[PDB]
This record gives sequence, C-alpha cells and structure tokens, in this order.
Amino acid sequence: GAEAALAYLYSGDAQQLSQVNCSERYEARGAGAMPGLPPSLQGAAGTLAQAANFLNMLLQANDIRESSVEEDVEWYQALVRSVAEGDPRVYRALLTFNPPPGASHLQLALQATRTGEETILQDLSGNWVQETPALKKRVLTNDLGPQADGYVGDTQQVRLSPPFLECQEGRLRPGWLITLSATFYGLKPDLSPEVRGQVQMDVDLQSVDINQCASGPGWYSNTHLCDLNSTQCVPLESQGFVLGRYLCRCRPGFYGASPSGGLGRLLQCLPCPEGCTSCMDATPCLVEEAAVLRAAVLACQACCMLAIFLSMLVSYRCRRNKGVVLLETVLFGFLLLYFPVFILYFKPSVFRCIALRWVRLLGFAIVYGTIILKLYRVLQLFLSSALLSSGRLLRRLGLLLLPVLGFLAVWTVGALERGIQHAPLVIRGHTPSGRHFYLCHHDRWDYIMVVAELLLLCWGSFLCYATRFHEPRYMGIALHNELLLSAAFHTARFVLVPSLHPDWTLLLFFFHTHSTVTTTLALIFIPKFWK
Amino acid sequence: GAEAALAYLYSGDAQQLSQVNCSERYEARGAGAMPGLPPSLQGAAGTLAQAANFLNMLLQANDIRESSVEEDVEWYQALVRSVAEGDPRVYRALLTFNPPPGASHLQLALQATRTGEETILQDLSGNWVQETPALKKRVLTNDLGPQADGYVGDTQQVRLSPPFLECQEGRLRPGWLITLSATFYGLKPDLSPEVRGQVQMDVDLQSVDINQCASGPGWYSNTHLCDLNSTQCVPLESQGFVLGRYLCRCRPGFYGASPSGGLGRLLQCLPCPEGCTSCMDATPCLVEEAAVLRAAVLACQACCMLAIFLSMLVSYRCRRNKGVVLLETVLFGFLLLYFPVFILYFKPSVFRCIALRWVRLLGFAIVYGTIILKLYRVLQLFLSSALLSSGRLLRRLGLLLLPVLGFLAVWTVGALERGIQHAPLVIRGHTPSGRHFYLCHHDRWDYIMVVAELLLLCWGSFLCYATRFHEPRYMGIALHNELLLSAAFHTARFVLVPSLHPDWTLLLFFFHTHSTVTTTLALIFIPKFWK
Repeated sequence: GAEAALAYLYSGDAQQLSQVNCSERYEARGAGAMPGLPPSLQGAAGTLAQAANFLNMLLQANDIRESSVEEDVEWYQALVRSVAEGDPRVYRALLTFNPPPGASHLQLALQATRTGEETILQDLSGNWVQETPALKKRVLTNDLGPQADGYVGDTQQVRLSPPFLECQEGRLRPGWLITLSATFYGLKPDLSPEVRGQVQMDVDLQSVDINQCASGPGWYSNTHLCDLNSTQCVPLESQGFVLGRYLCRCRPGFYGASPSGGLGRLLQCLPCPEGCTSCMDATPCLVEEAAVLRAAVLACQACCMLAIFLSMLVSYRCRRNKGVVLLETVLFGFLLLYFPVFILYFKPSVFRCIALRWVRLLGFAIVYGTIILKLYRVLQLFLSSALLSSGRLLRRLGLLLLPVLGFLAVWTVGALERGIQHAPLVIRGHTPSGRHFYLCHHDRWDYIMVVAELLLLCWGSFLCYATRFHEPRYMGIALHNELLLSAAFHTARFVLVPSLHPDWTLLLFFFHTHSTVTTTLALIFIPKFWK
Repeated sequence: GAEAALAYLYSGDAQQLSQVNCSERYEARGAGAMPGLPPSLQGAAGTLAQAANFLNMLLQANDIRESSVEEDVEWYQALVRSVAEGDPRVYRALLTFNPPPGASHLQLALQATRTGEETILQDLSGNWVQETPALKKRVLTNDLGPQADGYVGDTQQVRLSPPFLECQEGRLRPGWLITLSATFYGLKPDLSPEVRGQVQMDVDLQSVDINQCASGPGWYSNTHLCDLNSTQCVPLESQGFVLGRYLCRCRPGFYGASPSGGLGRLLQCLPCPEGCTSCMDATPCLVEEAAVLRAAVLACQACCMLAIFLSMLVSYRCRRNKGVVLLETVLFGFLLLYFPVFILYFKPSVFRCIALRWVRLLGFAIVYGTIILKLYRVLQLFLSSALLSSGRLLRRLGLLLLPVLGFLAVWTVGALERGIQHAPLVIRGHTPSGRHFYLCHHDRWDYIMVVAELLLLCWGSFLCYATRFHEPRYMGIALHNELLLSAAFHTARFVLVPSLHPDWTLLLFFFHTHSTVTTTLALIFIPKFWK
C-alpha cells in the first residue's frame, strides 16, 4: 500500500503501518530523495571504502587470491564483522563475490546483522544464487618489504539509494533505511581492472531530523509551502525523519495574522495598510499627528488672547480716574469667544466638550446681544426713554443672560449625567477613510442651540432691513456676512467632521473663528478710533 | 630553533625555516592546540578504525593468527596500503606489532609513504627495534557460516596529537602534520582483552584554513585580540594554516576609527560623542534643531507684522478724505524693526547678515530719530519757529537719513567685496561645548555702529534730564529703560553668542526686540488713544 506508507512520512506512528501486505519495497519519492552525502554518512563511507581498497590491492597484487576463497573464509568473516561495526545506526552488512567464468552460483556470500548487543553471521551462499568509474592509478613499489601498477577508489565513489522501507514476512518493517555500496576490482590478463564483487551496508535514518525551512545537506532541504513575501519559515526541531513539521509566522510587514498569524501558500497574512490597520489587531490605531501646524495655530491664537487681555488691563484705569462697564463686558465676551480653538487642542473629555459649548454659547449671547440691543434701540427711537439707556443696557443684558445661563445648565446636567452613567453617547470617533480618533458627539439639543442662535440673528436681520456714516451701517454688513458664514459652517460641520482629519477641522475652526470674530471686532471698534 | 618556527606560524614562507638544525620535533603550543575531531578528520578516523576492528576480530576469533605473522605478510601489506589511501592529505602510514613475551625486537613493522602518484613500502622491522579504554563488547554467533564473545572499538576512540613539524637530515621539514592512532586488541587465556599493536597515519594540514574570529571546531578557535565593545571581528579567508590573519573594524557606535578604523587590545576606536563628533570624521556636525520653538516664534512675530500692516493699510484712507505722513513713516520704521528675528531664521548668507544690519540700523535711525526730534524741539521751545514744525520734521528726518544711509553702504560695499573675494572673514562658527554651526562675523565697524547709536541715545538722555501728563514724560522712561536693556544686550551678545546655541540666541533676540519695541510702541501710542 502506497497510501498508509505515505501517511507514515507525516506521522511517526508505526502501528499505522500494520495491516498492510508486501510484494516489493516501497522507496521514498520526493523533491530531494537523493541529496548527496551528508557528514555522518561521510564517516560511514570512510569505513566502507577501506574494505574495497584492501580487497582490490590484495587481488591485484596476486592472481591466486581470487581462487581458493573457500579456505580463506576467516579473513572475509572478520572483514564483514568489521564493516558491521562501522556506525551505530547500521542494520546489516553484506559481502558478495561474483561467480567464476560462466557459472550460476556466487562463490561466496556473507551477511552480518546487528540485533541488539550482538552480531549474527550466516552464509546466505548457494541458496541465494540469483545474480571503471574514473578509477585512479597508483604505482606499487617496495624497498625492503620490483615494481608494478594498481587501481584504487575513493570515499566519494560510494553510492547511496533513495530511502525505503524493507518488508519482511510480507509486512512492511517500520523504520526507513538507506544502503551504501562499493565495488572492488581485480586484474585481468591485459592488466586493466575488472569487477569481482561488492560490499554493502544498510543504515537506519529515522532519528535523523529533517530541516525543511533552511537549505544545505539534508534530504528534504527546501520544499516548504510558506512564501517569503508575508511569512518567514521557522522549523521546529527535536524530531525524527518526519515531514511537514514546521510553522511560518507572518513577518512584521504583512503582519495581518489572517492565516492564524502563521503560528506558494500559507502566505495570506493580510497586508497591513499601516502599522495597525490589520496588524497587531484587525482594527485601526489613531491618525497621525503634527507639531508644526498645532503650535503655530496655538501661538497665533495666543497673540489675540494677549492683545485683548492687554486692552482690558490697560482700559481699567484710564476711565476710573475720570461706558467702562460696557467696554470691559464686550471685551470679556470676545475673550470668551476666542477660547474654543484653544479648548479644541488637547485630548477630548466630556467636561472639555461641554465647556466648549458653554464658552461658545455664552460668548455669542453676551457679544451679539449688545449688537442687537443697540440696533433695535435705534430702530425703536428712530421714528417709532433710555435715550442713551445709561445702565438699562446692563439690565436688559442680565434679562437675556439668566435665561441663556439656565439652558446651558439643564442640558449640561442631564447629558453629563446620562453620558457618564450609562453613556447613551460617549467620546467615540472613526474615519470612513481608514483611520480612528476620539470626538465629541452631536445631539438634537445641539440642533436646538444652533437654530436658536440662527433665528436670534435673523430677528436682527429683519431689524437691519427695516430702515435700510453711523452705527447701524457698519453693523448691517457684519450681521449678514456672519449669517452666511455661520450657516455654511454648520451645514458643512454637521455632515463632514465625522469623516474629517482632526488637524483639518482644527484649521477649519481657526479660519472660521478668526474671520468672523476679527471682522466683527474691526467693524465695531473702527468707528471708536476715528470721529 | 623555537624562534624561526614560531615565525613560521605567522607567515607561510618556507625559506625562513631553513638554516636551522634539529635534534627533536617542535610541536605547536597554543590555546587550542588540541581542539577535538573536525569533520574531515572524522572521515579519516572512519578509515583508521576499520583496520583495528578487523584485526581485533581476527585475533580474538583465533589464537594462532598472532603467531605465524611472517608468512601472513601479504594481508598486512595490503592493509597498510589501504590505510595509506584513506585521505588525499596523508603523508605516511605505519603498522606495528608488539613483540612476543619478553622479547627485544618487534615481530613486524611496515610503513607506506605517499610520494606523489606512488606508494612506497619498506620493512623498518628489526633495524628499528626501539619499543581497555571503555572497549565495547559484542556476542559473536553464526548460523551457517557455536557462540563466543569479542571486543570492538569506535571512531571516537581515535587519538589526535598537537601539530608538529617533522625534522629530517637534521633540518626541519616545512609543512605541519598531525598523527591519528588506534590500537587493536587480542585475547588472553582468562579471556579479557590485551594490546597487540598499533596502526597510525600522519596527515598534513597546511591547506586547512584557520578561522580565528568565530568559534566551533577548528584549531585556534577564539584567540583574537579585538574586544567586542568598540570593534567587530572580521576574519580574512582563502589562506592556509597561518595565524594572525584577521582585521576588526570599529562598529558604528564607537566608530572613532582612531586605530586605523580596524581596517583586550585594538579596541581604541574613539567613543564618538555623537553620530559625528569623532565618527565618520574627527570633527563635529551641525547642532540639533527644533520645529516647535521655531514655528511658534515665527507665528508670534507674524502676528505683530500683520497687525502693524493692518494699521498702516487702514490708516491710509481715513485722513485722505479729510500728520498722516509722520504716522505712516513711524509705522514703517516699526515694521522695519520687526524684521530681524524673521531674518535670523533661515540659513546664513553674507547678503542676509548685511541685510539684517541694514534693517536694524535704518529702523533705529527713523524711529528713534522722531522721538528725539520731538524731545529736543520741546526743550528748544520750552524756555530756550516750527511751533508744530509742519513738514520741517520731515526735512530734519531726511537730513539725518541721508548720512545714515551712506554709512551702511560704504561698509556694505567694502566688507562685502573683501569677504566674498578673499574673505578676511567668512560665515564660520563653532561652539566650545562640542558642536558646530554657521554665524555672521563681528567687526570693529560693528563696534562703531553700536557706539554711534548708544551716544546718539545718550544725547537724548541729557535732553531728558535737562528739564526733569504730556509728551516727554512718557518718553523719558522708555529711553532710559531701553538704554539699560540695549547696553546689557550688547554686552552679553558680543561675548556669549559665539558659544551659544542658535535656538537660545534666537529666543534672546525675540525677547529683546519684543520687550523694547513693544514698550516703545505702547508708551508712544497710548496717549494717542486717550485725550
């Protein structure tokens, strides 16, 4: 059976080799069935070559030796016994003499078997009668112990066979084998060499470990399946003459670890798009950062922060010694509107997100409140009593501030409690382009806020177009332009920034807030500097 | 001679071994004179063990064989001839029989010498009569060709000698050698083994290459001098049995390359303080850079640049439709003073250095000129005619501008021509702390500039203290404070910045210019905003 025998080549069990009959040996058959002569077999071939060289020197020197082999049996018995001790992994030895000219019986056979701590010699002659390779030349001369010529061999002349399982009493013997053979020549009357016999040994090789990942002198040298594009071959060791025993881990480059991470096939470790996107986990890592854009934007913001703080600090005393409260309140409002890009610079936190909303909505309420309070007061005293309002502006500002303050709180209370308790929503972000990040979530209560600040500003637009230089003329351009900018900004933001880079949205926020707040500041405080 | 022989171990020349007499062999003597059995010698030992095993099996089986050796000489002749063909690097073979009980002559000796394509056998018996190692046991049984016991050897029982140079006709033979020996046992009447002789071969080993950097089975395995702290051992190959043939390059870490860069000694590759300070050259590389400080400072400067440009652009039209020229001129002067840190940001160039001087001196001349022109005009009309000067200020500004303009030019012309032609001075810098950089040089003509701007400002200090709110009161604090700051700044700069980091001096320049120019701008334009 050529099936169970092939299954024996992948598992070391010998009981699986039972239940099979034999009529012929089964020789192994693979890519490297015949590799060459490995080193231990060089050591054994050294033993095998010496016997042949001794025999051919003896037979070439004298022509009677080939005859009278019957009474010279002691020497050949000792020779086969010596050959049988050549290696510890030797199973049998055989010495055979070719017959005389035109005969049917081998003149002599002899075999030695290595059964435990013993050697057995049996004739095997008569009742078993079934049957120049670049030979070197030497000159044989003697001084004290004429001159003639001779022929000799060499250890690499030794021949090797594929591996095979011998079969006995019709059943296959467990344990592979390999035979080494050599030939010894005589001398014929024209004095060129001729064959006279052979000497052989069978060597067991089950304990010899196969290395299949690497190369060099073995038997199955390089026949692994793992491709060296995504995987690296790692041979397991401390085993016998067993095939298929190796793994191949995915190298760090294509470390997708799709095919079990490897413990022209078994190479399907997924090509990782990054160092994270499928390697060390089948999910992505955070998106790349920068340190030139971030610090530059932070410094450019801190410029305006220090400038407005300088204005407020310097404007404290140059009216005390003489509307200071309106001026400092509006400057505090602008300071309060210049935070959010600074707030949207560090790592995210629910406190940070709600604080961003806090500062954003309170700043708008306190700055845009004054703009529209002065606008509709003018339209209410133009042609339709607080002539300058001399404090009543502060009263109306508080009336508008307390309500706005509460809205922020309740939603802050409810959303913060539910988020940090059971988290109907959490800080959670992910790009659809193949990245990951953390972000503050958006809500229907954030849609109410936007609509409330957009209708508040539309009422002022109606106030502007009611009357359609002086105070209101500058304010009209600012209010309409900032409506258009804010509407476009929110319409973009609520559907883009889930899928946008953190740096890109930081830049978007920076450009938006700089444009709108700087435009408002310029177009409100320019008339104050020239009059 | 043990001196020329030791010189032969480091050079392959054989003529240096001449002119020396012998009375005894000279054996090699080193750390690894006796390493073990390398693989090719395992192949030869396989040949040598077989002969001994054949002999001991023959002699144990029959007790008459030990006698009648005289007529059995053919077999032993063939045996020594076979042993002499064991290896191509074999020089001689010898088989000896110990004498009978209480004798003085060896019963038989035989030698075979491998002289070219020939083998010579000579008796060497009679006229050369000068003279259980864990032996295994085997059971000898036969089926067709009783039972008895026996003793056998093994290939690792084979003994090896240190290397040595044989000496003949009193002179030392070139070419090292090594002998392999084995013993064959008989059987004594109580039937335990006893010695009966020996079989030997001498093997030449000159062509065997020594690897001295690595380890493993060789002869002089690991005895190199290069330490693995600064150097890595690199053995040269394609040589014979010659010692001392290796180099050891300095590894990239301690790559000082002081000891010839290596082509507990030869380890003095200088420990490089950096990747450059002694490695790849014995001189340093440029000092480390940064991208967070640099961009931040640049952005913080561009803030003020854009602010002052906005002021100038907005102030163009709000007077045209109605001293605008004085205002824009002073603003241009401040813009001209805010350059130098921007100019001291890129790589250095002689054009860049002279341009820095240009902008620095012209800016001071145009801004500080107006300050002192308004100061001494007040002191000249206070109690000691251009009542407001209504253009005469511009006239006096031109009178002061043309002279200053020329000074910059002449020195620019002369210094630039001489520097770029023969370079009495070049862009050349180097820290004393162990770094390198490029810097603009300082000159006596730069000392004249400093003294000229410091005495110009001292005249204004005298103007301030002459009279000792209004215009001069603000200006007095600014002028004295900026004298103190500028004097300290130059006193530091002319002796520090040759040895200071580029980033540190950029920060110094930034803080200095921000403090002085911002203070001047604030204390001059604050009275303009409130009156």
